[PDB]
Amino acid sequence: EVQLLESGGGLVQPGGSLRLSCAASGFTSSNYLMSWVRQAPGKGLEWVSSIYHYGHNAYYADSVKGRFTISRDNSKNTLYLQMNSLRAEDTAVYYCAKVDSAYDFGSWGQGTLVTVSSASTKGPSVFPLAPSSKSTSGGTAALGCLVKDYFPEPVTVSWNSGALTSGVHTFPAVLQSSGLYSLSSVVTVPSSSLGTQTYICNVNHKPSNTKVDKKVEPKSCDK
Amino acid sequence: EVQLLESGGGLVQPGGSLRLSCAASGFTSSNYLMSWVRQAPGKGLEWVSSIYHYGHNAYYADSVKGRFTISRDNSKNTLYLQMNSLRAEDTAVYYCAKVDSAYDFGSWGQGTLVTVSSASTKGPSVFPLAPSSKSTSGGTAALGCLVKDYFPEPVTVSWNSGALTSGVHTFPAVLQSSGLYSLSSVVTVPSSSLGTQTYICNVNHKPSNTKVDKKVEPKSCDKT
Amino acid sequence: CHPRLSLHRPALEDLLLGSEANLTCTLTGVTFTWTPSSGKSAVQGPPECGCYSVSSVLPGCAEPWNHGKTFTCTAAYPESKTPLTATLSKSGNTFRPEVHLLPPPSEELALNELVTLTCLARGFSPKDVLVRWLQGSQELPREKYLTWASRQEPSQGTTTFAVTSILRVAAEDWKKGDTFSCMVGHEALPLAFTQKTIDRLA
Amino acid sequence: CHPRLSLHRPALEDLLLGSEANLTCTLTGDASGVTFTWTPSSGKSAVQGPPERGCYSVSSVLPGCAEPWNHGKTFTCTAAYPESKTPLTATLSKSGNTFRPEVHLLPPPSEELALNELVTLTCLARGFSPKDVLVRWLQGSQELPREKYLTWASRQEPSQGTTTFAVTSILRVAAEDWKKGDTFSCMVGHEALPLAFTQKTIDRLA
Amino acid sequence: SVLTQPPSVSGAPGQRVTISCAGTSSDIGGRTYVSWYQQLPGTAPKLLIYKVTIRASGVPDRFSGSKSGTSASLAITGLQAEDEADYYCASHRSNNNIVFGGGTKLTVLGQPKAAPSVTLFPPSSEELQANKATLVCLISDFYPGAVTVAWKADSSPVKAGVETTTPSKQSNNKYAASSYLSLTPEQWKSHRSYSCQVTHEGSTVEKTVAPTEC
Amino acid sequence: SVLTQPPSVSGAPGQRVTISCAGTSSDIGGRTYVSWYQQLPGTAPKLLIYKVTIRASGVPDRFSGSKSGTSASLAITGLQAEDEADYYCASHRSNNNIVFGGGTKLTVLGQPKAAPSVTLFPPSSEELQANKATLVCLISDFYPGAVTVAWKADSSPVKAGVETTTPSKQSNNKYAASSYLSLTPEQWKSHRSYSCQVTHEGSTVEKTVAPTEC
Ligand SMILES: [Mg+2]
Ligand SMILES: [Mg+2]
Ligand SMILES: [Mg+2]
Repeated sequence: EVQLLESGGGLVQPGGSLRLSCAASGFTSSNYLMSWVRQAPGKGLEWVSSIYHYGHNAYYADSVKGRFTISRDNSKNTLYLQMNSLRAEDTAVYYCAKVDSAYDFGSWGQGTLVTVSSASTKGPSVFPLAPSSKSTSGGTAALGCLVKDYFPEPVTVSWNSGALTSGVHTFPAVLQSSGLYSLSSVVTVPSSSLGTQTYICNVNHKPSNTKVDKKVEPKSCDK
Repeated sequence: EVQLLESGGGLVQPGGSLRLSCAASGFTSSNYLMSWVRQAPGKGLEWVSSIYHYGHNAYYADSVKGRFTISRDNSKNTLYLQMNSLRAEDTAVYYCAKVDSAYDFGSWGQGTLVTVSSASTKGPSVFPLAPSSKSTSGGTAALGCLVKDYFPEPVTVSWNSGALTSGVHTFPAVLQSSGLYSLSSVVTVPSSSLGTQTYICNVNHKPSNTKVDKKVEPKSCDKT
Repeated sequence: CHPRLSLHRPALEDLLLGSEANLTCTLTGVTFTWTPSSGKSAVQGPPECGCYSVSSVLPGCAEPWNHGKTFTCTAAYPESKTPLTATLSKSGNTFRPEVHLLPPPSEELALNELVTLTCLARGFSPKDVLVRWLQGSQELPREKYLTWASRQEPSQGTTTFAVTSILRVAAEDWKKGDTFSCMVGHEALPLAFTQKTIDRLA
Repeated sequence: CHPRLSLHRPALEDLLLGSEANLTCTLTGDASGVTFTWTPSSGKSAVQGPPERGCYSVSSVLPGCAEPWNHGKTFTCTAAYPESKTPLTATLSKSGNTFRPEVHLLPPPSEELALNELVTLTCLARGFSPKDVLVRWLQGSQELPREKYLTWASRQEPSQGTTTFAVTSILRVAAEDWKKGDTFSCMVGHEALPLAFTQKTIDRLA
Repeated sequence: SVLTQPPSVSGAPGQRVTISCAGTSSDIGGRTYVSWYQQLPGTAPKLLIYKVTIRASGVPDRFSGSKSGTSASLAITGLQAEDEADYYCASHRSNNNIVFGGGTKLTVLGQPKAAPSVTLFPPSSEELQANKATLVCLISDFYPGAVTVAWKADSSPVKAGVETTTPSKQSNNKYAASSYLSLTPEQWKSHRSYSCQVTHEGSTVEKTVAPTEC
Repeated sequence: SVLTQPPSVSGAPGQRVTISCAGTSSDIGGRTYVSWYQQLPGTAPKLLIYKVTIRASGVPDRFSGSKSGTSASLAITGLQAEDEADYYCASHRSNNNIVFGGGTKLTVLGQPKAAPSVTLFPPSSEELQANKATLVCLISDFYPGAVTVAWKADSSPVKAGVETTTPSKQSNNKYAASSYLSLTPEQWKSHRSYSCQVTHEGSTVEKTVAPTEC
């Protein structure tokens, strides 16, 4: 199966430079037209750069010309976008995409968020949202993780290293008056299984290189 | 040297056919653009047909399209013009020509006269025009041949098989009231040499396949 | 080395001109005999990998070749006891070449130095093909143009061949309105050659 | 016959992609009691093969030669063979006096378009000094497999001056596809190109 | 520039709806290199149609594309709530760009009212030990995507230290929103209870936490 | 069609003269394949100029060629009596035709008057033995090219049986003509003499032949 993993996203100061990487798997990125496509939060898709088959013949959007450079490294099978003289308007999720037969983006990566801002990077504080006291009935219980006071976006939350997905809901972050984001991830689980089952949230904030595992146990007043 | 010899010209009845040949030498006629160019008596040059290098890719003047065919036998190194459904206005001298670098006729043959007419082919009577008995020591004497009552044109005249040329003057043919042509060929020579030198006119009328040689002696009343 | 015998066609050059053509018989690895020879005086030469090679020609066999008559050449040589056999006749399932003379690209004309004329003969069944050029009514020498080898083209259907040829000319000559012609010689052409002529006025 | 030795350059495909390239040596013109030696790369597992055929020949390869080759360093391959006492010598480096290919993609002629069956696109790569060239084709953003087009071998051009080469390639495509406005590209790979390949893209609209 | 799409189209379930894409002679006009992408909320775009008319594998026949001169249009039949997404056309342009449209938000009408599920978490022992306190009010599975959140300390309303999100589309077409009440530990401790009240289409859901309970 | 040349051009010795050749866009216009030929009387055409400007082998630089749009010009400086000839332009047309012009007669003015050389031959014995009889009056090396021929039997004019040629251009720019008197042998024998009188620009040259004298 074709796979594209973007990395490199995070905070950069206006006028700063960033490098995005894009690792290809299950195809050879040299043998295809490869592209970067960007989407500012809330807004539309904008094609950024293409690099044609085999060679280093690149094309660029005029919004990006004389600043960005699309590279390819065949030994690693990775695509690059070198970004220079970055501005507020370059804040976006950057997708790498494999073009098929007809200038069509057949395969997309998950995307990487570049934030251009004068603000400072701040790592999140993770807190357990402990489940309710009633731990013996036919009904469910909500427990979660509070990921408090980080910048910039984004944060990813998984439960038990991705093993737990059923009843998982990671809420979109609030932007607070302080300019820092907070978010919450909640999981609905059986009440009877609260003492037995281990529930660990895996919080990743790549821009601050903060990876936290937090175990969510029932309350000290629970029996 | 490049040389081109046209043959096949002569009388042909209106509607009749006639094949002209062109013997090339000192070049390979296949390796060049080769053309037929015709000129009606008195009137201008008219390009007729071309055949491009090596192949049978031919082009024709619209005056001649459908009727004439240009061909080239490489083993004989000769060019041909097949002419069918012939008309009065096809009467002309027909030259073959080697085209050089720039659609330019660089080499021409002597031409062959095709005459399209309802009339009949008639060969000439050749008579000697004997020189004067006048002694005139140091002076010249005129003698000639009378080529009488032939059709069609042309008649050619050489003297001593082309060896004698100085003093030679072959006159354009008269067209008589009968519809037959007559011409004369005269040569100016020394008076002193008349008894000693042999003067033979060689008359060719190719249309009638008539080749006559006539010795031109002084008069029976003459003493040297 | 294995004893092997093979026949070679007559020169297309000779056949298309309509003159005498030599059919050649060689033992790549002595006296030969020919089936279709009816008083045709065969001629040998000095024998020269450089590992055991002899040749014998047979002249004046243009007429039977074009008729499609089959040629046999058997060779009695002193190394073995019995002879070898090789069969060759003029090829069937012929297709006439499709010829195209393509004008110079816009890129070269702008630079006003040499410009490139491209002759493409395409779709012809026997590989054997002659390519020749005119500028005006002048044939250009062989060494003033580049002709590629005749190569089999792709298809699921019939076997056809293509060849390309490339003539460089001064942009001056092209802009004067001089004619340029590519002439393609081939067995299946009823007029022996096909001519395509090009200039700035098309 | 007279024993001869020559080195063979690395694959243009491998060098142009920027991956590891095999440098090969062969012995033309006796049993294979043979030992090869290489100069520029010392103790780098110089691999051998079986004696392939008339008289046999032993093939020796050397991996990871890309950076020194492209740097222009000279490779020597001395080969000891039992038939003689002393060995043979063969030298090979990356070629000098390089020239970039001029690439021209020519549209299909009026003749073919009118017949409205298959039409022919002609890629001409011209004026390049090392003979070695890659030619590949796109329809749209799709690369066509080798089997769908015909490429001739690189041959020396006429010149009293500098020694250049030219190659041609021919892609036959449906009249329909050409008339819809589909793009067709030929990509030319060559050592002297600063971006490895040069691409020319033609459509009916220009 | 940008290929011109309508900012939104809407339809009833089972309806046929069309999304137009107006380009130029340098892109959609004369060529057939027009592609359509579906973008569900959160996720990356997915190719539906390429080469004007050709469905990608998995895409149902309900989806179809067409071209006429300088504009193309996506067409959806048997319209389902599942089809609610942003739709982008793209096209190859003469300048070797790939040009996207502005995008079209597709709405499916007549979806039933769904009441918000409200979960209220008090401040964790761990947060209190860091001299901080947050009440997390999580609101999910409501339609349509509009709620008002009021906070209470005992019976007294609170507006200070409230940060509420705009509702965002879930994968199941219903909406999620969170609300956070910042207190000091001392504030949290010195009140009998705090409440999060979620009002949705004139019906309120109240959750209450106290420092002296579980 | 035919390329348009002037039917006649005239010039004085030593002067410059030009012969125009008006063609079209299909032939002379936007091409350089214009050639010029010289035709002397009773001889095949000879290439003078090819490729508009290029002078054939042996052709003196007195001859020059030029082109302007859809018409070409042959130019002759230091004009001489031996330049008197018919001149044809030709061009390659787009048909793959070669198109000739109508031809131009070049006359050179102020050439001196030359009196005709006259030779009268009586009937040959051979002709009389065949029961025919022809008097042959040969007229050469005269300029300009006009003569009247009168025949006499004794003192009496004869006009019946007279066949006279129109004067024709010799290789040396002077003119030749012949006149023939058809008689019967019996007519020939039964007069004292016959005369051929050639009047040229008001000067008559009389030659006389008798059956009796030698
Ligand atoms: Mg036969
Ligand atoms: Mg209070
Ligand atoms: Mg009388």
